[PDB]
Amino acid sequence: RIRIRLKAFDHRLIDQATAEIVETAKRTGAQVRGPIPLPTRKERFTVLISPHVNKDARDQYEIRTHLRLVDIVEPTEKTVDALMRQISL
Amino acid sequence: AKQSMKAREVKRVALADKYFAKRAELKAIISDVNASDEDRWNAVLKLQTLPRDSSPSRQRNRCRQTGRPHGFLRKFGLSRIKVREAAMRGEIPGLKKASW
Amino acid sequence: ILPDPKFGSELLAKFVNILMVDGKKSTAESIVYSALETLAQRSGKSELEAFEVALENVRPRPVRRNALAMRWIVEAARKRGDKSMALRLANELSDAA
Amino acid sequence: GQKVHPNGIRLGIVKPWNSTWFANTKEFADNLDSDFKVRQYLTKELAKASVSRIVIERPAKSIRVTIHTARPGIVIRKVVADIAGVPAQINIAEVRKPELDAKLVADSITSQLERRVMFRRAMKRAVQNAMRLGAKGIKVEVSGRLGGAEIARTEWYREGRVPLHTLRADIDYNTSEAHTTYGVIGVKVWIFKGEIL
Amino acid sequence: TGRRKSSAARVFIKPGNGKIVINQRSLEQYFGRETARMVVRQPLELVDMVEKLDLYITVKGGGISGQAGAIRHGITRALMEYDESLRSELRKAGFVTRDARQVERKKVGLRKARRRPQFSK
Amino acid sequence: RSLKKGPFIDLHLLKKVEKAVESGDKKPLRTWSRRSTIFPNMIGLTIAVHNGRQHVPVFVTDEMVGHKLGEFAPTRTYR
Amino acid sequence: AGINIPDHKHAVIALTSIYGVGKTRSKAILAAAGIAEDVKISELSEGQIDTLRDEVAKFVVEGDLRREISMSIKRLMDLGCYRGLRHRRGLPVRGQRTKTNARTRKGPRKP
RNA sequence: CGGCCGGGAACUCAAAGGAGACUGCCAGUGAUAAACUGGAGGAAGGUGGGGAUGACGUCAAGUCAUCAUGGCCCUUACGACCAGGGCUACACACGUGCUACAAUGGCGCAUACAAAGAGAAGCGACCUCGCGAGAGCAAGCGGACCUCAUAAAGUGCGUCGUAGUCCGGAUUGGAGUCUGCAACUCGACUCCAUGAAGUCGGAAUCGCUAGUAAUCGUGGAUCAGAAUGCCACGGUGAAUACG
RNA sequence: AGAACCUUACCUGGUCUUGACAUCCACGGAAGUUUUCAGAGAUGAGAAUGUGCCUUCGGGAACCGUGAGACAGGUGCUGCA
Repeated sequence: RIRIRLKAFDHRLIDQATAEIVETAKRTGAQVRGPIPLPTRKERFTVLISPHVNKDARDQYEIRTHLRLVDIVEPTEKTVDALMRQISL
Repeated sequence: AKQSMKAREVKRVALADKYFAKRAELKAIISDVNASDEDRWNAVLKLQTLPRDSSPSRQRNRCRQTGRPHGFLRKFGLSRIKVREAAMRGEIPGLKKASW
Repeated sequence: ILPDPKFGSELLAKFVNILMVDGKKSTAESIVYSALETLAQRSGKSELEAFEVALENVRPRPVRRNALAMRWIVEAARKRGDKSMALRLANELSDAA
Repeated sequence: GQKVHPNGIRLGIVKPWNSTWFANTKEFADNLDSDFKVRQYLTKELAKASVSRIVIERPAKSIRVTIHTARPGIVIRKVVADIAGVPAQINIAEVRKPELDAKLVADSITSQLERRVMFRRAMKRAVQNAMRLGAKGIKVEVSGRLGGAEIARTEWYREGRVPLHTLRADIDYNTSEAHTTYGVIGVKVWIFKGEIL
Repeated sequence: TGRRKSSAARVFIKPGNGKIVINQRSLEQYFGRETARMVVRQPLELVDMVEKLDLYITVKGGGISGQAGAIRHGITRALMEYDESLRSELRKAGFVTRDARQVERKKVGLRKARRRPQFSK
Repeated sequence: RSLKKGPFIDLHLLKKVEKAVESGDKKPLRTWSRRSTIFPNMIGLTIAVHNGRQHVPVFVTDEMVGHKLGEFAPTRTYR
Repeated sequence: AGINIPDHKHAVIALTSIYGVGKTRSKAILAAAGIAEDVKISELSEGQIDTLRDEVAKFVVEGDLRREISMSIKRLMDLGCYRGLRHRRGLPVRGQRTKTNARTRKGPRKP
């Protein structure tokens, strides 16, 4: 019913964020299911390094933004308290 | 990449934000073609009396801090060299050595 | 190096490999199947499976000998068209027998 | 010939980034413009305040800028709150080891060069003060008109052990440019602290 | 379950005495080209319990030979989870599976993965 | 053009053609917006295109009623 | 009639030979006339040919298309536009590159 | 008879934390050493594969034109503006790609198979109009769901048949569609017609040893629109490495 | 990692020069808005309207115009600084 999405950059960062979310979820109760990791979006693009004649000189940059989400079957007052201690109704 | 060129860019985007709405309505009544040939003619009238500036056709969206007209990205808003130095000194999240 | 054990014949696997120009495998398989069909007219003594008189050719390791032989065979085969999927085996049997 | 940035290759290895914030495309663009503008503003207004590291964090509609530096009793969020349309707050981290700071030793080298101290004496004092504090590796390099003459040279001094092909090395690298009456002089400083990851 | 050049393949054991259905279709209808049937019959011929036991397979991704190798790894993993003696007899012969031969990443400054462009003097 | 909407003609060229019909005698019809096409009011006129550096006059008649203005005065030259 | 006399060709392929009708125009003409697209002209009877003559003469014919192209190009040349000037001098009109390419338009590569 | 919903967390997938191969073991060779060969186990056996990772210095190599700056010069100016044009011009040569010189080929019909990426002052379901580029309507989606999005070579049937022929597509004409104030120098695409050169390339030269080259397609950055370029991904998939 | 005017750094004709852009002084006016004419546009002359937040109310603060001195501007030269 109530889907709480979250995003981060580092793998350990999104892991500890989802760990804190699932810990306060087990605190509030209401039978919260575990975190749902989703495949990250890789935003790659090549950039010429020098402003003059060199075409083999191009770097490779990687963007790995971790996007996960958790679900709530029924919103209650304790769940909204744990909220106000991305949202989709 | 000059002060005069950045002044031209900021006055261009200012004139675009000012005259966007009436140009948008003119383009809407131009695209809506069911009748009113004379009103279409008057739409072209107002669109020609409107100056050539203040349009996404004029919007070049060059770099911000350097004003480089080449090597631009709509995601970072800067030049290739400046985003390379930004990823080099490390003040933007991500941008590691892509190796797959 | 994978063979084609439908007929066995790693030499015929090499044949369809060198006939697999531009990487088209199924079409080369259809080519070698038409060749097998046109060879089953006589079929010799297991001549539809292996080639005996085609080894000692007019233009000669035994593996390198067979490689040069099949190269000359494919060259003289693809040298002409006019229903190539029969004319190539016609040139092959003319060079063999 | 052309090496890579130690921090730029160890962004996700040993030394983290200086900005933590996520947004969509145009929001990322305007936020990058804003943070670069406020970084340039802070640098050009506190260049004499021994500023070393500027780290920005934006959890949710709020800027948190922490200045990792030494001698914190110089300044005391007004300018960043005026320029940025979102609420902002400042923090100051008075870090130890004021001699192992790359920005600070670059500022000191540029100040000595603008005060016309000799290149060899300046580099020797820098590397001696860096190694006397208890470091493991320090590599300094001065490039461009070694003496203000018509011939440019790249004089570099090394001491101890400064590895660059070891990715678990705690190596910090910083560049700086001094604008003197003979042009500009670019100094590159490398500080190797330890080997842990 | 096994994979081959980005082609997932899931297997299921079911004794049917000659019932081979892939993606709710027969093998002769879904696959073909008179080579895929043979390259999946090649394990089935020597030691694989050709009759008295069949396998329901589903595939996702890949082409023709990639899916054939994926389902071949799937049926050999089914044989491995069935028993270990037949697995050892397959490994004694030339049936070592999980051949990692994927496509190489396109390089920079080149026309393809391992093709440098043409340059004159 | 997309060939369904109105054939584009500029306002200043329109009003100068109106003034030419009134009293302009159709001779000094200097144009700079050669991007505008022609429609059947320009028959037998003497229009001076600014193709290069100055204005060069060209007579336009009914045989060239549907065309473009930049055609009749080129911008290229050979030795 | 006199022109377009091939041997052992289909109707749509045969009708291409007239200067002014090709593959898709032949398909449209045969669809309007109700003629099969695969029957050879040797098996085709003249009862369809007498209708096909008028059906093709409804559109442009060889001589009419040639004289129309000639009058159009001479009209443009006498008007003296950029198109007419490039057609007189042997230069392309649609904005091609005359630096290295346009050899087919310019002629043989003798000098 | 749609995973459509109940049901399940078995399986794929997802992103995490770990593990798995480190000469670990046997035999032989080798100055027991280092090291090498063969073999078992093992998914991977000798840094498994790839990317990234660029030494002191060389070319006083390129950039004071992205930028930063010592000096010299303009300062009613080489400074700011405006419209048209040029950057796309054409006696000629060179370079990198693409399309072909067809029969493993072209075309007509039915039909099998993805990875990866992108999207809101946008992608666009779905319907209708149109031979068409596309137009009106418009739910969903800043997103594993909604959209781009129908992958093609392949398979099955048929058509010709070794010719510039039904290959190929340059050029040109008539008429349309899209973005854009605006498509002529100076965009792209489409309907029809015309369909040229080209029939396998000289001296010579370039890349390539693996599911790489070879062949076919898709996506993205750039951008109002405008790439055979570039950057990524996928389908089929060789021969040779005696030295 | 993209020329249609912009890009444009270039050429033909019209312009403004403490300047298009940053800062100082004294004075007038809040700012802003609709719209006409000459004109290819840059540019000049009009016709109405709005008149605030503070009031030391000879005025604060952004903003528009007038005059000068500093300066500014330069994709102009020198990578052999």
